[PDB]
Amino acid sequence: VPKSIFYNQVGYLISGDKRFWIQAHEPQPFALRTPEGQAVFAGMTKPVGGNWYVGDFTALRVPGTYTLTVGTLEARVVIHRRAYRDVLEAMLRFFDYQLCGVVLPEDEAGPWAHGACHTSDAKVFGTERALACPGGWHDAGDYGKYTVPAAKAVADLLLAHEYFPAALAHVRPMRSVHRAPHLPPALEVAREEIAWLLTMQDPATGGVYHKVTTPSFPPLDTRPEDDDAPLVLSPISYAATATFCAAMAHAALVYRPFDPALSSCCADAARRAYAWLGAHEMQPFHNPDGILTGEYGDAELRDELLWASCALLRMTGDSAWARVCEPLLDLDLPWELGWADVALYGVMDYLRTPRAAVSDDVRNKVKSRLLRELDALAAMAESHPFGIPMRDDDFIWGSNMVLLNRAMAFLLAEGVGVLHPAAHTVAQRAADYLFGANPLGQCYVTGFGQRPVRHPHHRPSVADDVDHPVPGMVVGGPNRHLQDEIARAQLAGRPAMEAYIDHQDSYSTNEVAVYWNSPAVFVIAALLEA
Ligand SMILES: OC[C@H]1CNC[C@@H](O)[C@@H]1O[C@@H]1O[C@H](CO)[C@@H](O[C@@H]2O[C@H](CO)[C@@H](O[C@@H]3O[C@H](CO)[C@@H](O)[C@H](O)[C@H]3O)[C@H](O)[C@H]2O)[C@H](O)[C@H]1O
Ligand SMILES: OC[C@H]1CNC[C@@H](O)[C@@H]1O[C@@H]1O[C@H](CO)[C@@H](O)[C@H](O)[C@H]1O
Ligand SMILES: [Ca+2]
Ligand SMILES: [Zn+2]
Repeated sequence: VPKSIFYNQVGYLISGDKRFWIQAHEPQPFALRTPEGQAVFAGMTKPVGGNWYVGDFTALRVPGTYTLTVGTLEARVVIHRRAYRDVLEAMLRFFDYQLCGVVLPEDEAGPWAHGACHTSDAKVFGTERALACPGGWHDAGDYGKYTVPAAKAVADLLLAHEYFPAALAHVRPMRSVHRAPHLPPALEVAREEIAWLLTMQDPATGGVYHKVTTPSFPPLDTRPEDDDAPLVLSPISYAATATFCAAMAHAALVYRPFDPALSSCCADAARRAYAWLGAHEMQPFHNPDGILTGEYGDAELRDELLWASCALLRMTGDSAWARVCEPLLDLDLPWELGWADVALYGVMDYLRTPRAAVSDDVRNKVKSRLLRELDALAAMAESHPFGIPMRDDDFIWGSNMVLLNRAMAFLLAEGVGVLHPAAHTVAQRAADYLFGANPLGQCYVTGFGQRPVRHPHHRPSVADDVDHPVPGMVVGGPNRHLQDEIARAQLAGRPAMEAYIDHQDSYSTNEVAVYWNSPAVFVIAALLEA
């Protein structure tokens, strides 16, 4: 914990909420000054609990770089029309930096450029059958490509395009690595993952392979193109087949006016996968023998079936699908945004389907539960000193994604008539927290803020002789369970929000992931929209 001002290190929007935090004993006056020193704003800090005081400077609407002074402390804050444009662009460019089997040239990727990796065909587990499944994204700090979390990352990017296309239109991905005519930014980027996902479906059965990885994780020092271990397609799984089905039905709808062929191919692939679900058992995935990579296991598969049924309900607009969706919507499943508990994606597809195709009674019950869920998140946010919908127990592996999915839920609800008054405050507080307004004064994104992430658990950043890591990567965040040797050694006894370390070996607090950047893209695009 530093003895300084805690603020949004990326910046503040002209029209947005503006807040800073300080550990204090009582109210203190504060001032905002031009870089010359002239005061433009003055106020008093106010208590918010657990040693924290806040200062609100929302009314300062003139853009510039300001010196914020409180007691003997000083901080440089930025107010701008589109303060989050650069970070949003970097967060979307992260997906292109994760591209597998693709040359990333220096003119696009700069020092983190590299040649095509993992170009070999993968062997289907326990057979001699080889299969080509190039492309898509390296999942995280490792080089595996896993179906289940890939579906969430795709769904998030598609949702961001559907909700905030104007905000996304102001950002540029690695345009020259993608096929012309160029699609809008979120669709341009997500098409790479959608194309790889299509190669993961078994043509014979419609089932989808759980993942393609090497048998084990290579050293942290491994460059993408030096990872030459043989690739293995882990068996087909119910969770991979269902999440694929839902992500494909969603892409079929979104790509309809942009890529008719992709849309038609996705729609067909979604139907063949749903046919596989009807004929197979809800069997949880477990790593086969000799496969030591990310399992992405899950004992609860009803939420994945809910998402697949609701996604096809919306894709087709066919009331016949509500027969399967509605009993699933009645279950006491958590309504979350993944990677393991995906029911809220299904709830959203159901609520976004024309009203005529569904039971009005079920629809109203669904909308009421969503409102009650948001009220509970709002109460958590009300009692938190940083105003984020989190409790100490929520600071688990990928706590930044836990937070961002919750900000996402408020924003998603606005498109389906559930207008919670706290939605925009939560979105702003989640961005503030991610960018430095937290007990560690840590900006949880590489290459941004005054205290960026400098040592992520990310193979290309470790391997290169740059580190200085790849920019725009959202790290997992504080995890109180101390799920790595570094976290256990350095973070024992520390509060839940301080359970983070910027060290390359801390995979449990300092790794990156495509499905951690994906809700960040959605949340940041929402704020930019205004
Ligand atoms: O780290 C990112 C990727 C890197 N690529 C490989 C891939 O396998 C890895 O994925 C991560 O792999 C991790 C290791 O299994 C998963 O970590 C688990 O993440 C879960 C939440 O998603 C944690 O579960 C929570 O833990 C608490 C008590 O143990 C409970 O209060 C919570 O109920 C529970 O959900 C588990 O402890 C935890 O081990 C992550 O979510 C998942 O993001
Ligand atoms: O840091 C490299 C490995 C160290 N010891 C065993 C492995 O589990 C480590 O690899 C990391 O494991 C985590 C899987 O649990 C994973 O989330 C990271 O992607 C791996 O690099
Ligand atoms: Ca599940
Ligand atoms: Zn690769």
